[PDB]
Amino acid sequence: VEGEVQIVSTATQTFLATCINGVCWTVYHGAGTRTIASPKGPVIQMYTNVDQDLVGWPAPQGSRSLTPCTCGSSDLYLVTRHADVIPVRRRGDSRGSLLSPRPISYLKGSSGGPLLCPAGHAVGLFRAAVCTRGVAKAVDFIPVENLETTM
Amino acid sequence: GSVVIVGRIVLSGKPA
Repeated sequence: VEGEVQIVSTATQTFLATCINGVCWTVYHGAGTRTIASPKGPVIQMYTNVDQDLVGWPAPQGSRSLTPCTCGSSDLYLVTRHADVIPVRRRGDSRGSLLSPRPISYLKGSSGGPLLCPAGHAVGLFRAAVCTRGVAKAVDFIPVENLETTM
Repeated sequence: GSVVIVGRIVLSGKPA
């Protein structure tokens, strides 16, 4: 059984990575320039793009790549590090509004995770939560188009 | 330091 979404972890911080097109992607503000661990020693990032808050290593063992969205849809779903699914309406190229705002803690640690369209395909990586007073009401995300061109 | 994988999520819900 392979996973598309790996739950990763720095000494000082914990987030997610999403595997898309054979790359294991995640957020720069979490990984930095770090290497991803492997049973054969540290592996270096294939891609670093501090501009778009994006790094990518080769996909690890026990992973399955996600397919890039072509649905064009505006009804996304955010998957949290607890495997919760959060419906999000899309507002812009890289912005979307929760259908039911959750406490900020609910979305915590779930950046680098996928935003999926109705077909399950990747629309983007959850990048940062937009809060009013501790209540996440919307999210920033790196649209998958960015990943595809970064390659 | 280095990023380590501490768990995995399968979107399809597929059982082992």
